Amino acid sequence: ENYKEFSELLPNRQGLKKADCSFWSKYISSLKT
Amino acid sequence: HLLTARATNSQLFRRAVLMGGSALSPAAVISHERAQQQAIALAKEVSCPMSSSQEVVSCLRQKPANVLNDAQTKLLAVSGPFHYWGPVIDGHFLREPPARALKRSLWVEVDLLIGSSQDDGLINRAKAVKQFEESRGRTSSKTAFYQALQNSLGGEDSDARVEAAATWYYSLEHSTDDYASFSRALENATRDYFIICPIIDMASAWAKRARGNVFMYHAPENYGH
Ligand SMILES: *[C@@H]1O[C@H](CO)[C@@H](O[C@@H]2O[C@H](CO)[C@@H](O[C@@H]3O[C@H](CO[C@H]4O[C@H](CO)[C@@H](O)[C@H](O)[C@@H]4O)[C@@H](O)[C@H](O[C@H]4O[C@H](CO)[C@@H](O)[C@H](O[C@H]5O[C@H](CO)[C@@H](O)[C@H](O)[C@@H]5O)[C@@H]4O)[C@@H]3O)[C@H](O)[C@H]2NC(C)=O)[C@H](O)[C@H]1NC(C)=O
Repeated sequence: ENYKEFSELLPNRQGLKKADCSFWSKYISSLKT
Repeated sequence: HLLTARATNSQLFRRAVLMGGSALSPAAVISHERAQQQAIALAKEVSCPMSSSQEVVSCLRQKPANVLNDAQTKLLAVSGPFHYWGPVIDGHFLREPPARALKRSLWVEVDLLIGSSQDDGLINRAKAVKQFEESRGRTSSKTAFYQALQNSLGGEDSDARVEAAATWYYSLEHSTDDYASFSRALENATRDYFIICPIIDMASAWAKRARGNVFMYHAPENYGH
């Protein structure tokens, strides 16, 4: 799940908002159903 | 003993050093229905003639202690923390459930030194039960224990939504194909539910009504010994 970061050095990262999107995708969708 | 009100002249102690437990744990006080179910289940395993309460207690009072210990260990091996053997209401020594009883705020200068350890898992509390069960070799019945523990995570009465929230927050997706990470997550959930957080809540509820000093510690996990 690699993504570029538009910083001064332009580095590479792997997780974008993993906790927040795991909340908004796994938990709260099951709670919605 | 901290919860129970007493005449001030006959106060049995002055301070309290509780290392790794609290009255505000959900498994601290057992309701009447669960206790009677435990008694009749132990009656069924010992094969007492279950007719009345006096009859079953009279049958149970004559059995040897080794047989009763073996039967209670066999039943407790596949039972949740809410199905343990604990204190009941009794109406005389205790009056009300512990959270309500803590709000009287009548104690007379009782200090408190309370704390925990990072390796005080509730699964780790049942090592001897596991060793006895593996000594008999009863199919290595640990998935029943883990299922009952996961159901016990859902409050007193097993409710679906608290179970879903608990399985989300800690990473115990029900992947029993690898028991290492799931078992560690189950220890994590039971330790944070039954041990750490009631200790913190009791320390808060004792320090808030300022009539005694409260000190709290926490021991990190010690590898070895
Ligand atoms: C049961 O309970 C146990 C506690 O008794 C848990 O053990 C502990 O779990 C926590 C979970 O958060 C661990 O905390 C992490 O510690 C890392 C320390 O760095 C190094 O150590 C790790 C090994 O212990 C190693 O895997 C790491 O990769 C690292 O080499 C922190 O880095 C880590 O930070 C997280 O949160 C930060 C919040 O801002 C975030 O910045 C971090 O960034 C990383 O990920 C983001 C994406 O989110 C990327 O963009 C970054 O590039 C970077 O890769 C990261 O998200 C976190 O705080 C703790 O180490 C662990 N052990 C101990 C001894 O405390 C168990 O996990 C519990 N569960 C089970 C099943 O047992």
